[PDB]
Amino acid sequence: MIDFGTIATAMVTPFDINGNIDFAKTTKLVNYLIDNGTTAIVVGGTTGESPTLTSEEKVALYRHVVSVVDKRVPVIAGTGSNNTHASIDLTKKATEVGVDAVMLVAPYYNKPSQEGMYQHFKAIAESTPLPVMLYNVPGRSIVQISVDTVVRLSEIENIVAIKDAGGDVLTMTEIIEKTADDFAVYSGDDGLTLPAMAVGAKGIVSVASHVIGNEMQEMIAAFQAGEFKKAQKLHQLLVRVTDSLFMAPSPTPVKTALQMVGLDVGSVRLPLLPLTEEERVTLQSVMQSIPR
Amino acid sequence: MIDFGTIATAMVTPFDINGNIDFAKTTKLVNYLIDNGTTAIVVGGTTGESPTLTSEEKVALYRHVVSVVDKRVPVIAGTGSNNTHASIDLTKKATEVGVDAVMLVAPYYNKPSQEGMYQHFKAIAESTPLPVMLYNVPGRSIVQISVDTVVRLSEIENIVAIKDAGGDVLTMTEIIEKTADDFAVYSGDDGLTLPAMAVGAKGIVSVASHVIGNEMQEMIAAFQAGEFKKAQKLHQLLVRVTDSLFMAPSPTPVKTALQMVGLDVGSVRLPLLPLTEEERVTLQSVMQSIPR
Amino acid sequence: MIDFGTIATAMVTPFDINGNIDFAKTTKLVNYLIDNGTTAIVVGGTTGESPTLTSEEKVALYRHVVSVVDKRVPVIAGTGSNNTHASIDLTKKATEVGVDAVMLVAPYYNKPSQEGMYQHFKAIAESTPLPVMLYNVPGRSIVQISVDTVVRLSEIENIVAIKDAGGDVLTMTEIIEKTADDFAVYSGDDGLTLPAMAVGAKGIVSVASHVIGNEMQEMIAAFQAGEFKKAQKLHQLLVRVTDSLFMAPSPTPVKTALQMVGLDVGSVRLPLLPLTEEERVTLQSVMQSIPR
Amino acid sequence: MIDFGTIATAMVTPFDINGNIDFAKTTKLVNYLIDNGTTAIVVGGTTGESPTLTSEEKVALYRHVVSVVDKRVPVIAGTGSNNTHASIDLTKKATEVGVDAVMLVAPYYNKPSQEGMYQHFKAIAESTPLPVMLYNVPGRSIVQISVDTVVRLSEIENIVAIKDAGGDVLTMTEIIEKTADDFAVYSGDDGLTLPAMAVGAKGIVSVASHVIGNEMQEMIAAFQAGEFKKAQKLHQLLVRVTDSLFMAPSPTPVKTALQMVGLDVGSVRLPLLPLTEEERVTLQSVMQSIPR
Ligand SMILES: [K+]
Ligand SMILES: [K+]
Ligand SMILES: [K+]
Ligand SMILES: [K+]
Ligand SMILES: [K+]
Ligand SMILES: [K+]
Ligand SMILES: [K+]
Ligand SMILES: [K+]
Ligand SMILES: [K+]
Ligand SMILES: [K+]
Repeated sequence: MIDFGTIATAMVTPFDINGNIDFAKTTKLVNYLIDNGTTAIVVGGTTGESPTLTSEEKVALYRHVVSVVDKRVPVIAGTGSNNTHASIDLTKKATEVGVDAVMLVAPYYNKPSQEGMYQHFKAIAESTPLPVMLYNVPGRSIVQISVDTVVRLSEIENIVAIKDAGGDVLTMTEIIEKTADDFAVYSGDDGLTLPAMAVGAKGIVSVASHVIGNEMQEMIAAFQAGEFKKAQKLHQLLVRVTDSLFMAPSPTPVKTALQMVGLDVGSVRLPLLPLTEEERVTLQSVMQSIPR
Repeated sequence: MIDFGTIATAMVTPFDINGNIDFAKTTKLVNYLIDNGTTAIVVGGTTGESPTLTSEEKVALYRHVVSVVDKRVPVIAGTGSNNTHASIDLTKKATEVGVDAVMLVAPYYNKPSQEGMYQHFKAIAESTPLPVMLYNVPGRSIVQISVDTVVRLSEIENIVAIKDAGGDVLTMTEIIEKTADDFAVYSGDDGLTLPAMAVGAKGIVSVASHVIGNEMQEMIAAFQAGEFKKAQKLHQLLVRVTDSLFMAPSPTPVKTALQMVGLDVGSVRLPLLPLTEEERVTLQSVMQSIPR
Repeated sequence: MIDFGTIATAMVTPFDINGNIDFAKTTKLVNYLIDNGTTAIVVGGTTGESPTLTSEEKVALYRHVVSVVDKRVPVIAGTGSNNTHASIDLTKKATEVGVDAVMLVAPYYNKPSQEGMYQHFKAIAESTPLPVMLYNVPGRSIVQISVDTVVRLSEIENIVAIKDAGGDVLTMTEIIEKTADDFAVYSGDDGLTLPAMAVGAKGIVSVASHVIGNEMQEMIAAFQAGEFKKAQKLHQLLVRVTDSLFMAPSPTPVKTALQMVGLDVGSVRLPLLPLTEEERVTLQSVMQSIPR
Repeated sequence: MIDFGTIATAMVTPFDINGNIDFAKTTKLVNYLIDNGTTAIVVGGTTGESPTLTSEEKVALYRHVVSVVDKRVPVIAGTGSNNTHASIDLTKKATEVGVDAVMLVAPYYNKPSQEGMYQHFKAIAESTPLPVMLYNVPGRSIVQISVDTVVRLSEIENIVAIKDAGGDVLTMTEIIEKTADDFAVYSGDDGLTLPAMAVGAKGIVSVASHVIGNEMQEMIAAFQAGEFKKAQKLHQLLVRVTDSLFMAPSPTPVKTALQMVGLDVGSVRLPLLPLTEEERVTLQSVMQSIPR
């Protein structure tokens, strides 16, 4: 059974001066993340600007990240879209470049039913030998993957985990309860890392871990240790930093924050825009205020 | 200035037994719609299963529809996606096969800002000489195109209309109020056709027109002639029929309904599924209620 | 059958400098409304600050308004609360003072079921021979009176109308459709007056009628005569003025706007507060922009 | 500083066969709760059917509960309504019969502003020497007490705690962080007890404690000890049991569940109704699944 650990990072996709994938910067980022508390990498997900990457770009990115990582942590590719046939095709291509797992989001835009999603996820999982992590995100796809649908899917051999960004730890609770011990529930919301783990989440699929991954591992350890005050103080930092990263559409703030701390990863592709000057000043003040 | 008329139909994409585009069934559907009150055709939009069509399929479909239509009504291509660069590419390709206008939806999944959407739509609109219709649909894209953003976009020469599927006639009111006379607001919700036209909407971008186009035409003629009683009775039918078409994910019910009235357009692509027998019989009862 | 006409006004309760009911100012307000397009008066409703009036003050207000109105327009008393027994008591008292009907709100705070609300409204309607208007207001009570529940209640002889502030003209449509001709549906949102009447609503229960009652009747007459450009212009005005009246908690804005047009009706009781200076400037600009 | 402990209970109000307060059943219930993990009693709150109790009933109920409790745990009276003047009156009356604190809910129905609520709570608190617990319940009152408003109120000497039923452990996090050590945040939802405590909440104001108080006590002891496996096991039970208690309008399910385990506390007052036989069977099957 594959182990993504406590912090899977939803990695940004660095771009060069012309807006193309910057593989040199990607190498720097991957090595930084692994040395700063990242236990698995999600490549080409939402935070990696999957919507504006071509299929060819996605596969080149998956391949480069796999190569650099060199089996140090699991690499999860965001191959799932709202098109089942296309999702199968991309999943096959990611498998061919040696990723360890795939992330499959609830189809966005077309608003599928519970059974539609079941057949969607079932069809993609059957097409690959790789482990599958589901991704519930009604904040982006509108639909929810119901507890019962998640449970049914968990009975499929290679569907091993879920990123639950539904913002609701009570639905998380029920998923945790009604699925087997070898099915893992991750938070998809940085701010909920602590309370999600309190109810049985294995960890977090993170955006904030780009800049405070060490602090996050420290919080998780402290909680697991029973050091509630220590964990709570770091939780307060995590909430504050997370919030500053979502005042403009992600991933634009986290890319700018990385640049502020000496890891330039370029800008973003339309329809996303760079930060305004006012937005930048606000973010920098937050970044400067992180205890060092 | 292009005139889309009172009923633009969000056309389904007919498929054969194996899910491929059925060009012969498409020919029959196009002729049927034009003979049943459709004044413009939207090709390859949400109702046309845009998420599961490839770019090459879309273009092949636009080309075919252009041929069959033979300039009888305007042909609007659903070229907008959540990727600006890709949207410019597909818009160019549609222009080259002789479509008359393009539909650009608010980017789904990546949750752009108002300014992001402004630059997105501006970039696409400047890439083509064709008229552009905006498409507001928060129920699928999460984001709303704000009234102010729409007003700004209306000042761009070839941005001439908006399909507002926000379900709110008061926001439509304000758009109608704050834009020039040569900028048209369409309802994107069949049920709201009558009340939207009461506050100044030009017409409807319709799904229900696949099965009650003539009744809708009659209702609009009644309202425009001040015959409010006559319109209200047809309005009650339209609301009833429309609701029955969205009890399962669209466009599956309207495709099933078309088969019931002798126009087979096949089924749907995953992640969408055929109606269950329970769903079919529920739909059939409402279809049967249409006065003949 | 009782006829509330096209504009029932949710009348504010004038208070003197000590926060007590001002009887002279109430008389002035009543005569003003009757001379400015009001066809029925709702006394002691939400807009009349029912929550902060004592039981004794409510009945005194009912008494005074009945005596001043002198059968010129119907007087509707807001006797319903979230307590059925109390609602019966207050309804009987209002009946004895000689009001013409009672308004019964969906119970707030305690979140009753559909069947609970059915029994609530049935028990109150039972206690009086007077006509009863239901008041659906999920924006204050959270719960909705379902279409099916309204239809059942409409079958009770003296339940003759509903004020629907659900903000949904399509649920209104269904109520209009499924109830008898002698059961009236009123909009409970000033902005929706035009679109609601377009789908068969009899009129509006209004707040904006305190300040633009003539313009509202002008709009309704223009619509009914098929003068759509005129109606749409007045509609745009109604929407804009209405919105300005709800930027701070009602009824505080409309009380201030009355004073701006020379009807001082005093201030409000806690937990409501006077408008801030910023708020007063904002409202004043909207009020002085009304074309008269 | 008053200490409400980890499990305050929102006590139901027992009624006799005529729907009047049953004082003997109240005595039985109070003693039961105290022997089953309850550390503070909230009297005459929402769960105690405050909307349908007269002021005279409330005061008699407070007085009796004060008598039976005999200083073993704090008695908190639900004196706050949506009328500030009335809330001061009832607060005085509760103070006079010897309660230990009062609970003040966000005004429902009239939708006050943040500053309105600030002045409301400030004025009531000023009127009594007793400690005050605020009650945030947007699910019943619509409005929220913002974090900022809660922080400002926490600076008032006798405002010492908040029951937060907003359902959001991240707003709780911020309140906890920004208020002094002597200001306590309680979850207002049973299911959130564990995740709320994980971020620094003192405890829960509970409904489920009527039936599984001992289980919740063991859950909290396990959690505070850092035995998360057992805490998570009991958390799962708490969530399950709690959900079943809100499938019909509370408090009707918890009263019925109490009757099912031999503590008959009677029925409910209109607009609330007894459970149907179907609702009763559904509740019974969940209650019967509680381990004994
Ligand atoms: K599995
Ligand atoms: K599990
Ligand atoms: K234009
Ligand atoms: K216009
Ligand atoms: K205009
Ligand atoms: K009736
Ligand atoms: K009717
Ligand atoms: K009817
Ligand atoms: K304090
Ligand atoms: K604190």
